[PDB]
Amino acid sequence: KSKTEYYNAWSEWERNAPPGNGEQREMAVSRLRDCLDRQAHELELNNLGLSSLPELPPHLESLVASCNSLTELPELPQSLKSLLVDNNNLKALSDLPPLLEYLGVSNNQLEKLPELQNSSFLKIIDVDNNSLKKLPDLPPSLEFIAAGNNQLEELPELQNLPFLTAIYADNNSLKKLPDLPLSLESIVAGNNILEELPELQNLPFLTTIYADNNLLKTLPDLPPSLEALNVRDNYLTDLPELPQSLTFLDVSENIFSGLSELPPNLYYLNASSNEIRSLCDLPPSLEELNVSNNKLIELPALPPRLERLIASFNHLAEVPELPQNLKQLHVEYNPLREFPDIPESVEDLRMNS
Amino acid sequence: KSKTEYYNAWSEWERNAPPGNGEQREMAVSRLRDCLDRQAHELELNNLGLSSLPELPPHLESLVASCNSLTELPELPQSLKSLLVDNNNLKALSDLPPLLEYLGVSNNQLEKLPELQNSSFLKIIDVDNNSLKKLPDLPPSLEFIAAGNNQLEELPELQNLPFLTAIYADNNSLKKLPDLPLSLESIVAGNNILEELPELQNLPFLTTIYADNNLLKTLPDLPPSLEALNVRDNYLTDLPELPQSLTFLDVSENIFSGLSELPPNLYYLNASSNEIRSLCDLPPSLEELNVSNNKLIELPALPPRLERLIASFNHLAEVPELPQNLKQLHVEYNPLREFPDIPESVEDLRMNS
Amino acid sequence: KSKTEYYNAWSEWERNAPPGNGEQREMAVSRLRDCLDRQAHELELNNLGLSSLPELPPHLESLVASCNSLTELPELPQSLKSLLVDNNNLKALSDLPPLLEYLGVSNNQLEKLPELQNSSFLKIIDVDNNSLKKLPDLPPSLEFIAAGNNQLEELPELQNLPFLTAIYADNNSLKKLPDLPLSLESIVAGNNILEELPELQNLPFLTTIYADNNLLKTLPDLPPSLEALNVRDNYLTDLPELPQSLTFLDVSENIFSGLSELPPNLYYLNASSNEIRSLCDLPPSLEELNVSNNKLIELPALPPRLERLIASFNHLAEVPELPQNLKQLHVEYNPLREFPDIPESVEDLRMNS
Amino acid sequence: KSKTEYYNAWSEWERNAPPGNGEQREMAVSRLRDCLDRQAHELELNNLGLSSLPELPPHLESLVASCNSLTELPELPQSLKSLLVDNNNLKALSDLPPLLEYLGVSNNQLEKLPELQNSSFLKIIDVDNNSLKKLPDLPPSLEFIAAGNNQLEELPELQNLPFLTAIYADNNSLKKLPDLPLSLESIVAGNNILEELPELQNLPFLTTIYADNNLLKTLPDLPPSLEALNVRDNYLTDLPELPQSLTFLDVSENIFSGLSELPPNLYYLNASSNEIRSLCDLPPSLEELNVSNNKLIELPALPPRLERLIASFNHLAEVPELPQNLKQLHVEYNPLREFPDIPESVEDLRMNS
Ligand SMILES: [Ca+2]
Ligand SMILES: [Ca+2]
Ligand SMILES: [Ca+2]
Ligand SMILES: [Ca+2]
Ligand SMILES: [Ca+2]
Ligand SMILES: [Ca+2]
Ligand SMILES: [Ca+2]
Ligand SMILES: [Ca+2]
Ligand SMILES: [Hg+2]
Ligand SMILES: [Hg+2]
Ligand SMILES: [Hg+2]
Ligand SMILES: [Hg+2]
Ligand SMILES: [Hg+2]
Ligand SMILES: [Hg+2]
Ligand SMILES: [Hg+2]
Ligand SMILES: [Hg+2]
Ligand SMILES: [Hg+2]
Ligand SMILES: [Hg+2]
Ligand SMILES: [Hg+2]
Ligand SMILES: [Hg+2]
Ligand SMILES: [Hg+2]
Ligand SMILES: [Hg+2]
Ligand SMILES: [Hg+2]
Ligand SMILES: [Hg+2]
Ligand SMILES: [Hg+2]
Ligand SMILES: [Hg+2]
Ligand SMILES: [Hg+2]
Ligand SMILES: [Hg+2]
Ligand SMILES: [Hg+2]
Ligand SMILES: [Hg+2]
Ligand SMILES: [Hg+2]
Ligand SMILES: [Hg+2]
Ligand SMILES: [Hg+2]
Ligand SMILES: [Hg+2]
Ligand SMILES: [Hg+2]
Ligand SMILES: [Hg+2]
Repeated sequence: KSKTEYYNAWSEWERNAPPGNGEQREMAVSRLRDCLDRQAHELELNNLGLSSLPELPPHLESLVASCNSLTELPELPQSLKSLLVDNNNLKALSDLPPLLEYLGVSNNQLEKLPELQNSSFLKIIDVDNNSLKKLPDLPPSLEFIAAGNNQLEELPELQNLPFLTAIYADNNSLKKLPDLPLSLESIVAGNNILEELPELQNLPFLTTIYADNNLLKTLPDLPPSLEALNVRDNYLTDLPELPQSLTFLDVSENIFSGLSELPPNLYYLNASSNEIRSLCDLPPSLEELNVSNNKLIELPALPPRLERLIASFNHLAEVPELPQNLKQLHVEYNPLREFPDIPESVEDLRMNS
Repeated sequence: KSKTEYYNAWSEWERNAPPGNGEQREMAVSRLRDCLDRQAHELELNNLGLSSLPELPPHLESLVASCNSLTELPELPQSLKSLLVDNNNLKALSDLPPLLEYLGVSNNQLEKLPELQNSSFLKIIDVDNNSLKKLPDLPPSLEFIAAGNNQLEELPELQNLPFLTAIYADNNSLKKLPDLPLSLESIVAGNNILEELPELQNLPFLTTIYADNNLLKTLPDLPPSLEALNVRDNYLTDLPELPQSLTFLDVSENIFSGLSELPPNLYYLNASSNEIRSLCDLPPSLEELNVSNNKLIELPALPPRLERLIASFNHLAEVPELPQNLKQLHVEYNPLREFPDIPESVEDLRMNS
Repeated sequence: KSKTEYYNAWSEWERNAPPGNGEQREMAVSRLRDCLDRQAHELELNNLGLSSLPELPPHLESLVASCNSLTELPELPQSLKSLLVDNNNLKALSDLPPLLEYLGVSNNQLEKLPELQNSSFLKIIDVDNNSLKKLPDLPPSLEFIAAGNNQLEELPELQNLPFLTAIYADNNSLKKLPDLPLSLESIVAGNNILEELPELQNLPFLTTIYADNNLLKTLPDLPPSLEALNVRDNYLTDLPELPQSLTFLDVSENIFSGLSELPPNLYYLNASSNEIRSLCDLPPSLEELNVSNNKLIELPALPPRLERLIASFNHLAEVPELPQNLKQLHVEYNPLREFPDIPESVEDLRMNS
Repeated sequence: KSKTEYYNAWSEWERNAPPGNGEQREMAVSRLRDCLDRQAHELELNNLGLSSLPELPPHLESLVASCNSLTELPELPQSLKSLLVDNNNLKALSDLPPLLEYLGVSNNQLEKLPELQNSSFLKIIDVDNNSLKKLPDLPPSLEFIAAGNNQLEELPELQNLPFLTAIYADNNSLKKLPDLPLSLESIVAGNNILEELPELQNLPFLTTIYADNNLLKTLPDLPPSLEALNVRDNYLTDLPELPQSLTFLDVSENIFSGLSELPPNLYYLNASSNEIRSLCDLPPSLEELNVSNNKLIELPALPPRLERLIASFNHLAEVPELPQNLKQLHVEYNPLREFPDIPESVEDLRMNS
């Protein structure tokens, strides 16, 4: 196919624009042209309303066509390494270029994908916000996958994936998680119907876990190097032993009546909306404490590093001495005897009765 | 004292106004005058900024002087039957006229009151929003008392009060409630530190109970004619047998995993922010259902009378058939397969993902 | 008709209940019975889901049947003086008992009413939240009418009504208001399409005006004894001379670049969301000042009576000295140099940057 | 200095930790060690509470020490090219390494900086959220500067800066802007006290302008290739001719009574909280329309590409036909005759009366 055949095919499609429709085909024909004419690497046709695309420049490596109205894709160069067509109306994808490394098709209406484990170089897959009832088996080169907000009832098996690092499977219908891979670094699976978590204690690189909004009564022993744990809105009464590496913990909307000693490097603690009665001493590394909406009548001595204190909706008659770097103080709706002495660092303040 | 002595005393006080201060003493001197001159029943000096009052017209029956800046009151006619001085800066009250029937002194800085049980005609007492550490014994003529938002650690004994009908003691520090009077109709005691409620089952007129935001793990058997129960934000797993008269129930922010059959006249049910998994059938009299922020994946068949459905933040894939008079539909943030068919009655709608 | 015929007619209707439907006809048959049996004045059938009513007890004076599902009403006793059927599905009303004094039919689907000016004792009419495209002429005995939230394009003529005291005609499509009656005390007509107000200066009892959310560029001279004026969200640049009786003024969401001297008894001033640059001195009676979201860089000296200061979203580098009774301070999002010294009265505080 | 001298100096400082204080000096001594031991490029000591730093490894190029508590910095290697010490308590900076390219010191308490125009390789300067009353002259290599939220009354002269691309000077006290450089691509200066903008029409690369929340009555002729304009909350009645390249326009909170034809590629239009009466036809490329809180009674025909329609708080009796890809519909509080027919694309809906 010659330059002139491309150019001409592109002027045909541009005149094919649904007349009123708002499609910026001229703008699109200019980008194809310069792209063919500059023999660029990547073609950017984002947000031009296209309800379709013409034949693409051969040898392109990356197609950026998101935020259009595609229901179908044209044939793609076999040189293609990156496909970014999020925010379209695709209802299915066909098999893909064989060198694809990056698949982005989130915010589409996908109901099924091709056989992903045949694409030997897919590193990153994003099919967030589609209508997938199930996931195909995944290729072993996969490094990252986001499949949140679909309608998944099960996930593929994951433990054999040699390079999987992160999974987003939140907002689905999983009742169970598969055994996880040793390389996994993070798992985000909030809002599923997990009645339990798989075994975690043997995962030496798992650093982040989100399992908020599920059905947990209990947690397994944690990965020894866990750093951030979010299990907000579950039915937990107790926690397993917490790794000394933990630095972010969200236990809000559970059913704790107290918390025993937290690990000593914790920076952020969100334990709001529990039934907590008492706090004993806090880690001195703690910078943010949110215990809003609990049943406290006294707070423990405040960590010297604290910069954020959210203790709204409790029964406190008084705030303990505040740290010289407090930046945010929110202690609205407590039966407060007196105004604590506000440090000069405080730049955001709320107080009430 | 003559008209002229009154008039003159009132012009002295009016010239005594702190100069800039914004006090509307002229306005006040006109009301005293016409009041003396019309020999009115009641004197209205509300919201004129007075930092004080002069001698009052003799024989008045009611003084309305709220929303001023009084720290002290003048001597009051012994004819006085009603004293409304809410929203002032009083830090104590002296003994009162002996015919007082109505005492209103809420939104002041009271730290102690006189010996109330000596005032034989006090029917209604309001000392909400003061700084009372304790309540005096109450007169047996008391019909109503509101002492919410003080710093009460205990309440007077109440069971001997022959006409007590309603108590507001919410937002205090009660760890315990006294045995309640047989005549009591309503008790409002949210936000105290109740570890338990007194015996209720023998109270044949108790119709309303608010004990939200306390420390209850369990409830006593209820008054057989209970109509409204609010126990939001406690630690309840189960309820006692619910009276068939119950028509308003708030169990939000407790720890229910389900609810068995509700009484058949219930009109309003707020069970949001629990851990509910399933609902079996609902009372057909139900007009409002709030089960927001639970763990539902299916709703039960909807009552024909329902006009308000708040089912935001759950896992529903679909809304069941809606009743022909639904007026409000809020089902935002559910993994909703499809839009339910909205009845023409619906005037307030929210839907999302 | 005998007791037994009533009783029996009522048991027929009760068995006629749509089977599942949730209708509390038994409850309704008990109230009719005791009502007939006690020969009560008023019959209360509120909120029982009735989709209809049987024949009513003769000689009743008041019917309370609101919050049901009526599309039609039964014949009413000619003794009827009060009809409260708000919150039903009526799509029309027939002519009414001739002694009716109180008509309440708000929250229904009325598209037309009978000839109201023939009912010689109608004092109060409420047909708020219906679908009335026009109002019938009104009877001269009318004292109050609320016809807000209908679809009125015009109002009846009002100036001849000898006792009209208050009108709610807000949320309609009026492009114009009729000349108003001398007795009128209040007019609420927010959210219409008023391009102008009628002449007001000759109304000696008008005390309250709501005309927020219309199309005013200008206001007529005001009633000399005006006390509350709300003209929020119009296109005003200037105000007419303001009566010294004015005590509530809402000029928020207009286009003022400043305000000259306010009357000296003003208690509340809401001038938020204007383009105000400067405030000169304030009335010393002022208790609430809301000037949020303006273009201020300095506030004027604060009135001694002020209890509420809302000055959020401005450019202030500092708050002036606060009055010893300030109760509420909201001065969030101002480029604040320093924290003002908070008086011990302040019970609600917000500060930020 | 030898490895051992470093190591030892670092153990001295670590033992110097204020005892309780929460400072993670051990963690810091490990990073210095491995950094010296790996002879890394960059040293990362973020968020360890340090109230100080020991001597740094020589030849480092980048220091990341933000989110500590420094009031002072140690001497820095002259090899230093990047200094990231945001979120500390520095009250002044000394002269910097001479090869510095990146200066990050936002969220500190700076009151004055050294003589910036002597640092010949500073490309990026961020001193957002400090207390600078004035800016020093800038070096000609500057590419980006953010000095928002300080207390600047004037800016340095900018027009001579050969490579300046972007300026953030929002939230200051500027009454005037300097003439701008030909290379400038974006200017963010919301919330200052601009009474006017400099000449813009000769700026061929200016693409973005934020001047929301100032005092503009009028705008200069715009840069011919302008793409995004935000002038929310000013006093504009009219706009200059708008470039056909404009694609983002925010005129919310101004005083427009209408808008004539918008440029044909506009994607987003926020004209909420004006006084708009009518809209004539819209650009067919428009994807977001926000005209909330205006005075509309009819909308114009809706663009085929629209995905977001925010038309809350108007007087509409009906919504026109909705586009097949509408994703968001918010038309709450309009006197809506009927529910429009919702397209299957709509995933976020609000409707009300
Ligand atoms: Ca709780
Ligand atoms: Ca609570
Ligand atoms: Ca829960
Ligand atoms: Ca939840
Ligand atoms: Ca403004
Ligand atoms: Ca503003
Ligand atoms: Ca407006
Ligand atoms: Ca408005
Ligand atoms: Hg190309
Ligand atoms: Hg898009
Ligand atoms: Hg995009
Ligand atoms: Hg307490
Ligand atoms: Hg409390
Ligand atoms: Hg301290
Ligand atoms: Hg907060
Ligand atoms: Hg009197
Ligand atoms: Hg007041
Ligand atoms: Hg009051
Ligand atoms: Hg589900
Ligand atoms: Hg979900
Ligand atoms: Hg039905
Ligand atoms: Hg809601
Ligand atoms: Hg009766
Ligand atoms: Hg109702
Ligand atoms: Hg009602
Ligand atoms: Hg300023
Ligand atoms: Hg500002
Ligand atoms: Hg003062
Ligand atoms: Hg506020
Ligand atoms: Hg190093
Ligand atoms: Hg920090
Ligand atoms: Hg940071
Ligand atoms: Hg309208
Ligand atoms: Hg309206
Ligand atoms: Hg269409
Ligand atoms: Hg909205």
